[PDB]
Amino acid sequence: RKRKRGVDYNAEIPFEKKPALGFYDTSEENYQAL
Amino acid sequence: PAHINDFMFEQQRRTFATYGYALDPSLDNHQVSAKYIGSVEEAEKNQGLTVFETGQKKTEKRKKFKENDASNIDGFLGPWAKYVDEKDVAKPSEEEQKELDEITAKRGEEKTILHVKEMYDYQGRSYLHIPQDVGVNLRSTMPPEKCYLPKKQIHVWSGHTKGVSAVRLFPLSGHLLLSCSMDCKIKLWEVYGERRCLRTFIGHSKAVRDICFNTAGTQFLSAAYDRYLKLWDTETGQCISRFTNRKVPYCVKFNPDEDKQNLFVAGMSDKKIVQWDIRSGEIVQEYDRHLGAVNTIVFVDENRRFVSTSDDKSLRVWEWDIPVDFKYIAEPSMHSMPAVTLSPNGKWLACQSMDNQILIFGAQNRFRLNKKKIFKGHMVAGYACQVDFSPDMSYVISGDGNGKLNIWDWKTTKLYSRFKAHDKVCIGAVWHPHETSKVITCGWDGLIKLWD
Amino acid sequence: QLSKQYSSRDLPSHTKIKYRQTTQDAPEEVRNRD
Amino acid sequence: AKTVTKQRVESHFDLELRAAVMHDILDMMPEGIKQNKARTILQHLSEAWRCWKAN
Amino acid sequence: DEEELNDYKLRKRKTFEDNIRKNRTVISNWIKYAQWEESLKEIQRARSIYERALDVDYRNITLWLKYAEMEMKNRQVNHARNIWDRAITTLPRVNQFWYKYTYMEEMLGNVAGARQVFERWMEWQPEEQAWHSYINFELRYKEVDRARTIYERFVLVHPDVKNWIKYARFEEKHAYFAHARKVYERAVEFFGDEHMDEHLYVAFAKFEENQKEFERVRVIYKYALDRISKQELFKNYTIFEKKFGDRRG
Amino acid sequence: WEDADFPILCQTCLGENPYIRMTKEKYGKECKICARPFTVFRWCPGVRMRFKKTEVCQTCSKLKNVCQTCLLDLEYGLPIQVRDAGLSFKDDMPKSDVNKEYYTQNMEREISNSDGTRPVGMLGKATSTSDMLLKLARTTPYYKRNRPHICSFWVKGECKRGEECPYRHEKPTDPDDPLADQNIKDRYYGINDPVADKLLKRASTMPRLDPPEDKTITTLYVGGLGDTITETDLRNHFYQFGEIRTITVVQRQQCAFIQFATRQAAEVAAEKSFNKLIVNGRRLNVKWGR
Amino acid sequence: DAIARQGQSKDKVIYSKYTDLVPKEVMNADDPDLQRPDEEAIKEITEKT
Amino acid sequence: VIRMVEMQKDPMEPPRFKINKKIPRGPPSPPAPVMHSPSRKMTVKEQQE
RNA sequence: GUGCUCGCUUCGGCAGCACAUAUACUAAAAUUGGAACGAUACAGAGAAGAUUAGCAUGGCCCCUGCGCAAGGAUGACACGCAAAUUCGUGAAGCGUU
Ligand SMILES: [Mg+2]
Ligand SMILES: [Mg+2]
Ligand SMILES: [Mg+2]
Ligand SMILES: [Mg+2]
Repeated sequence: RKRKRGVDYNAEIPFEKKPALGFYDTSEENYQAL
Repeated sequence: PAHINDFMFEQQRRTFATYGYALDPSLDNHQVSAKYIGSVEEAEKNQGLTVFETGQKKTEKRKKFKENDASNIDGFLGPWAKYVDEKDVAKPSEEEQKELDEITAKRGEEKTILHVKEMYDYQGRSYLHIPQDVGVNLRSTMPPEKCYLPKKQIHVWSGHTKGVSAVRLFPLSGHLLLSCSMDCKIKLWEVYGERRCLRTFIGHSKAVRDICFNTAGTQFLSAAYDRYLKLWDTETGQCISRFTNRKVPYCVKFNPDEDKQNLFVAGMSDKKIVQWDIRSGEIVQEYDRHLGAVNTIVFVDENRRFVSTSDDKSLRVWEWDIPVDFKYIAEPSMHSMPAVTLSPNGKWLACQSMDNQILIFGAQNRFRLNKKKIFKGHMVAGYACQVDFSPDMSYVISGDGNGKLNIWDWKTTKLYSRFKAHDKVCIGAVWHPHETSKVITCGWDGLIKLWD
Repeated sequence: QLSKQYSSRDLPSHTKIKYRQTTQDAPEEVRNRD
Repeated sequence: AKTVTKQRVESHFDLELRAAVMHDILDMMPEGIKQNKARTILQHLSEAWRCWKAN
Repeated sequence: DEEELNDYKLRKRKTFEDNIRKNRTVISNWIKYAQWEESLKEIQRARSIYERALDVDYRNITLWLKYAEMEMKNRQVNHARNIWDRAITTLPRVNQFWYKYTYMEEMLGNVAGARQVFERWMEWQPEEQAWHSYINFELRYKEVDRARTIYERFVLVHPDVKNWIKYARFEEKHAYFAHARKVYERAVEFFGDEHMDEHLYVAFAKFEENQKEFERVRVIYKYALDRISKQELFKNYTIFEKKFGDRRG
Repeated sequence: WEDADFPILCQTCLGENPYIRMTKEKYGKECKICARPFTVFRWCPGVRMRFKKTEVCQTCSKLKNVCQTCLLDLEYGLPIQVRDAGLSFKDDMPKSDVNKEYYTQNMEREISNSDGTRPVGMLGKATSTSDMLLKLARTTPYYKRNRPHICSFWVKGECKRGEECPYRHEKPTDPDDPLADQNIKDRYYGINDPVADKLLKRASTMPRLDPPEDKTITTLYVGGLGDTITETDLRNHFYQFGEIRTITVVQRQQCAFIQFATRQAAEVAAEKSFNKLIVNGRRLNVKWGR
Repeated sequence: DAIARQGQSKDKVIYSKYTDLVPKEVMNADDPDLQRPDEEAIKEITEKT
Repeated sequence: VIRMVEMQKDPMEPPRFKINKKIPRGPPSPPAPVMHSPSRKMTVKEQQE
């Protein structure tokens, strides 16, 4: 190993912005898989 | 950003330091009183005197010297004058010194934990006493009536902290099984009954590479990674002798001859096989016509001959303590052989060749490679899969690093079973000679299985 | 995170501002003029 | 932030000429709503220059 | 699916990252990265992706669109509504935003919400076709009180005679003829003298022809002609044809 | 780099004497979290007790709300893995080099818009400090922290400086203990802290009230009442916590029994009350009756 | 206006109302609306700046 | 009540830390609202012009 | 510890006064982790047929240089090219018959 941006992809959402929330019920919302 | 003066803070700090109690400093808008905080009753009984303000103390002033003549050539301790009640050399206890040398080894200290509450059984007898509560004689000579393939797990030994590198069957009984783990532990499990770990041996500075049980079964010669091996007993568990040529041994085999059972042959990576007597302790003979890493050497023809393998593809049959490799084999196509096991008939050396398959040779006849006995289907390149033979010469057991326990019908050259043995490299797949279904597996997985 | 590198051109130079004097054209006379 | 010295004088003149073009019309007198083909008006501009030079 | 697949993912991800690293302008790479993600079904990834792309260019209708399309196809319906309102907050004068917001709200059933978002929308006095779809929405329901409230607001933000006309159109069809009369009165007295002209009046005469009141049809006809700017010439021939009509029928 | 007013650490790390002495160096060293230069304030912990120093960026601190020297939370004081889970907290802090640097940069930008009073983000919307955290919280200042290391000389014998061995000349811990090698970065990231797993085992084995089998056992026996209690006081213990159906205050055995009107209300009152429902000082035992 | 000013201080002016789009009318060159700060405030802000 | 003292900086001490670290630029601001006039789509004729 | 008490008061001490006032990345360590442009080997050089000069643009690439100068194969990498767009697919929505 020496891979300085290689694992930014399989590991984490590389540079993350959380979708801003507005006026609605977002917590209990969630999604099914593949 | 309060503003205070300092000389009084320094007097307060001197007090709070050397008398242990302090004038409480809280400047609360709730008007508290001047109170001694810290060692309250100390300040109370001492009348509050600060470390700076003069007050009477009959405390014994520590015993000091006084040589104040600067005319002395070797004299003036002067302002630096030692306190006379002080020691000369601050040496910490011999106990912690010996323990510190041992720990500097630990990062090898011969260290043994018997997990059995009573080390000897209900007769005062060490578990080196072969059972009579066995349902079949674990001291018999004959092959099993019919050994077959396994279909269910029996017992799993947990108690090794990493990948295991060997499991040694106690000779002729299979009542004890030493399990060597990368965590440097050689832990003997009672192979029957409770299946629980019996003994825990340690003493290496690195991985536990191999152990070989003595033809008396009371001894075992254990080679490791840090250039030294231990000739250890079982019940005391410690090494009676130390083997060391300062070389990297890979495997070791104990000669079964009762008048030569002190003769241990330990392969070294430097072209070498050492023939050394435990009793004397030095190398008695050399076998230095290998090319490099000698992976393993085994007994043949009443154990007076030694078979050897190399990663240099040099395979050898040369007599015990006769240092001339008088039977040499290195084909163009034959690849590295990690492991070689003699069929319990003594007719064949079945060596797992690292070409992902196992090759059988006639060990009694002219170094003949039987291509009608070529076991297919493993992946052994890079792994030393320990493959074995059941007692009836009908069944062979084989490991793969892919989690595959293969149970083959060694006659039909084909496997009848292929199942999950381990998760990590399935190293030792040993068929029990006195049990019909028993396939005991060690591996890099740290769990030690019996299947039946 | 202020570096210690430096430059020949950033040496101090021209450290006084010439202010526009009385006779040249000070903002005062500009306040007046027709 | 390197200066413009003597070897980047022509290169720099063209950086800035073709920047100015791209500001100038192909994004401030469009109404070619789609995607204003600025990459192709710049190709005209370079062929207009070659044709001026060759008469 | 342990590592052959996973490393195929690693590759395609690193590619898309390098393409958007090079440009990070024109968006096709942003989209294709994100839709590849959605097809692999990691909507948290795809979500952050659309937020970053929206950062670099928050004036992209297609970006907003396909962002919310992901949210709707995956029915994080709350998330989707947040998306839509943020959109219509930052790019109000885009219409398809408002549209898709409503349509999704409708098949959601929260028609109270749809009404209020249309109130929002009309605060901008958007557009004729916008009003008209508002009204078709309201008359997917009974709500004729609503419909005439909206024709009220629409014709009175937009001084059009034919807007007047469509108001009375709906009055005639949904059978409120007295209201049609009031609206013809209101219309002609607002438009009135100067720039009021033929066609509102021909519609009035025709509705009263439906009423078969011939003498007042005559009086409204000639009285409007005479009171307001009269005629021009081709329209006067049209007045002659309509005159034969009104006299005969 | 950052600029500070003073450190952030617990009382244990903070000290005992009323007048504390700490020296400041601006841009002294690198926060192993923010990775960049920080200020370093160095505090004299105790008499012959190891001088400590500030060991994380103040923003790297306000991030998770822990001790910039003691490393444990500032409200409770348990491993950050623990405290987070005791709030059921789930932080998305990025890990890789470029990802972490970008995260730290925008983090400092977002924290610049703060007023310096309390940690940022979910650190407030998780402020329901559960009695689990309250109970795992240490009580007194475990001031063994400011004792020095194992004077490797004094472990082999060598520490010939007299009593001035720079380190506690005791028996060195067998590093076979999981409580030995916890990489500071991992302890900060909440990454496999064996001491935290020990706190998990402890707060899992620590006594809590047990659930019964059948739903129709809505009678709850509270053992150890005493004769300073009232039926209305047992009520006011378990009354607005739901509805109670009845209560038997057994004075011939010093206990109680609340028959409830809501099962989950009974659960709330009793499970929260296990051995700690201390009204007028008597250790009652909340269970479901026979 | 909250969704607009989302995560922003009460300093930000965020025009999103139509009543900002609508053309105001002014006809007085002598209104308060059309008058700059007087030079006292100006010299104060000069000194602070 | 606490005494802060400023620890000496050694004069002959080189810089201590690798300053030149590159990362992308942080996310901008809360986007403004586009307060535009009603925009007109062009005829296909115009478009071909 | 240094002096002086008209201190006991002998030239022993005891005492009082004064004076003198807070060091220090505590460690000789023990750790723990990455590079050496070095070998090893693979590799293996812009545009148009060949042979070649360059100067730039972009950026989570740097190196040598005091350098905002200059050089490092034009220093390297930039490579699908999307793109709409030409005909049709469909869905949504408004209006006429
Ligand atoms: Mg060429
Ligand atoms: Mg150059
Ligand atoms: Mg050159
Ligand atoms: Mg270049």
